[PDB]
Amino acid sequence: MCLKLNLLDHVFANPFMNAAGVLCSTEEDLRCMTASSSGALVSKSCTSAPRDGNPEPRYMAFPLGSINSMGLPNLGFDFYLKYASDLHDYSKKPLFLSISGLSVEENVAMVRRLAPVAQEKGVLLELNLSCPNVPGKPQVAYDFEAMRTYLQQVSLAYGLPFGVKMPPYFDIAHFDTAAAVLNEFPLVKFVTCVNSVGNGLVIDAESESVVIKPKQGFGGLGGKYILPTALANVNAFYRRCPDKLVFGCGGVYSGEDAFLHILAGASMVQVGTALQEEGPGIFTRLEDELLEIMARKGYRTLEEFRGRVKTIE
Amino acid sequence: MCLKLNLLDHVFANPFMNAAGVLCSTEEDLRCMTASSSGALVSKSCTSAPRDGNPEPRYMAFPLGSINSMGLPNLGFDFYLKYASDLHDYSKKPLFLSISGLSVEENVAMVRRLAPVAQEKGVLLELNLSCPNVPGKPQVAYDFEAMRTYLQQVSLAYGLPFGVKMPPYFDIAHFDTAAAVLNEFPLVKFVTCVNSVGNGLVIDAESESVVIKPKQGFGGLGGKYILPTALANVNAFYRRCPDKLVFGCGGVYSGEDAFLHILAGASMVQVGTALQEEGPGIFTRLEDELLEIMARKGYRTLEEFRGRVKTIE
Ligand SMILES: Cc1cc2nc3c(=O)[nH]c(=O)nc-3n(C[C@H](O)[C@H](O)[C@H](O)COP(=O)(O)O)c2cc1C
Ligand SMILES: Cc1cc2nc3c(=O)[nH]c(=O)nc-3n(C[C@H](O)[C@H](O)[C@H](O)COP(=O)(O)O)c2cc1C
Ligand SMILES: COc1ccc(CCc2c(C(=O)O)[nH]c(=O)[nH]c2=O)cc1
Ligand SMILES: COc1ccc(CCc2c(C(=O)O)[nH]c(=O)[nH]c2=O)cc1
Repeated sequence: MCLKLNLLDHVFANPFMNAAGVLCSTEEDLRCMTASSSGALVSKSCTSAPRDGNPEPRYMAFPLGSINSMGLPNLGFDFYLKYASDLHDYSKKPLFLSISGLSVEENVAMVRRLAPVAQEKGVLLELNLSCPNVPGKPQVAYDFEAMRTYLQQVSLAYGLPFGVKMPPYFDIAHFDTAAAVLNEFPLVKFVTCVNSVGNGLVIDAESESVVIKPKQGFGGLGGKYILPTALANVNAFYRRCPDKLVFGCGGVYSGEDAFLHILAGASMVQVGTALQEEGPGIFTRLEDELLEIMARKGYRTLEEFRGRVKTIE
Repeated sequence: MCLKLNLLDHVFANPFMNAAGVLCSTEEDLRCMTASSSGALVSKSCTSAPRDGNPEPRYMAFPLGSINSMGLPNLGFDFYLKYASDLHDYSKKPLFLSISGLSVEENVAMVRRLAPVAQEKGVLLELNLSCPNVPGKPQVAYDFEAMRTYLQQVSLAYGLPFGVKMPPYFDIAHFDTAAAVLNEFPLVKFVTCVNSVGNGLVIDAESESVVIKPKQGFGGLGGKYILPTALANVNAFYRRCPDKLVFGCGGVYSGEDAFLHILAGASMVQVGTALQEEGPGIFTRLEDELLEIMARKGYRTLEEFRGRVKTIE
């Protein structure tokens, strides 16, 4: 029995990795993720310049999940590029680098300088589309024309296979449209579904107060709240993008949750809130739990059941 | 002491009611809701003609909530109109009738007939802006131009105060746009936030199968999964629509959950999944629980804390 995967011309011991933003902002964090049993890691979504991010408190967790309005705190592109170029031990596991420029021009500038390092070292790019553009407009992946522009410009500037991190959608017409935009771009080789469920609001009954400071308490939701939304999006893109990989993210706390992602279509499975809460030891637990489900079902490899969710009648 | 309130020129014993679609399809259901301790009831969204809805199983519930693709099964507008006109006992509690025509014309035809019954009996209209998916276009509330057309036509045809049932939004720009549309219409006197979170997917690990038969298992989510989503929409529209009431719906299982909805801005609080699971007994429990939280806090009225959620700095 085994959890090995071979994709994007890399080899992965198991499908598990951190979700961007969790345990991946500093060198310490990346060394930690590298030392863990995960099959890969992704760096914190970065901007050209370093950012402090939003005022604290800006992340909070609870039994059913988490809320965050971090504001993209990060060390800046040059730091992540350097980690990729000079510090990461690729003999341990593959590295993804996530970018989240605040304009199409900022993303283009970063990808242009990433490319030679991707070529030489094998770092894999995750472009975060679930991200601000012009304030008062919707996030980029909710504005199909902007999304198309970003992918056109990044495809031309980068010129190498990459993937994209997508917000969740809630309407079949959006699944259809979004997948059709993605399928215009042959360099988009993987699609990660999903980023947080946007602009939720957690309120504490005792204090009668919101629990995070930025945006009057509004922020993105992760964890147990979002599993069925995540599964829907993984399966929707799996069905609509037959020439691309889908990576699943959202609501993974157990090997069973990971199994469901994989049934839906996931290749890699990313862990955000649960990793933030439990720490990197979660990866040994998830591996063991997934293997136990596989042994009970008689599955020897992930490809035996990936995308094989049954429908009724 | 007691939870009675006055809204929309009617008196309510308490802020609780069923969510449209739950316990409200047949005369038996409407009589049961009427006999319960709820403050009001709403009928099943209807169409001009009866509908059988989608194949079964089309609803399933789990510890964290529910998934449904009911397909608008209903007895047809003539039935709900006759209930409103001849059968409902207005001395017991107010009645809302939910309409969900498949085109603007069908909604105009129903509301022209409802208007004199609204005038004579005081039945209240809830216009459901969600509908079965049609390839190539989004649900009406997710197409702002369509939404504006529907409200323009219904406002003209009906001519009396009414409300609208909204799906959730996830992006602040969308909140700004949707609220600007709604605020064009002075007869829209209440907004109900939210309908189910669209197109989630629940998978059963043992069977490796989706749990509902329609739409390859995709369906709207309710219950615990959607509480922070629901609160965010309630508060976003409460802030943006100061001349309207906001009715909260989503994730209410306890008087604490109802308390949070009211803190966010809810005037009435609707109960879907939890009502489907627990039955109409739930209303006495929610009343008791809400009054107990009020007493512990020193609140004597709902007005003392409605919309008064606190932000940080
Ligand atoms: C504190 C925090 C920071 C995040 N930062 C990023 C980020 O920089 N880039 C990104 O693509 N997603 C980011 N996300 C989203 C996660 O990658 C993930 O999509 C989301 O949390 C859902 O997965 P989960 O249910 O396992 O938490 C962040 C999430 C959290 C909780
Ligand atoms: C079985 C079922 C049928 C529903 N039918 C309708 C409907 O006819 N009209 C409507 O506006 N909402 C309908 N809904 C949505 C609910 O009114 C409510 O918005 C949603 O379930 C979220 O609330 P909850 O978390 O309390 O379940 C239905 C929900 C369920 C579970
Ligand atoms: C509302 O302010 C922001 C600013 C940047 C982003 C992109 C980074 C990001 C963040 C974040 O840094 O706040 N959190 C998430 O849950 N997902 C993300 O993709 C998301 C939201
Ligand atoms: C995308 O599929 C549908 C089908 C019917 C409707 C309208 C009725 C309705 C239903 C339903 O009858 O399936 N379920 C809900 O959760 N909310 C509703 O508003 C809304 C959406």
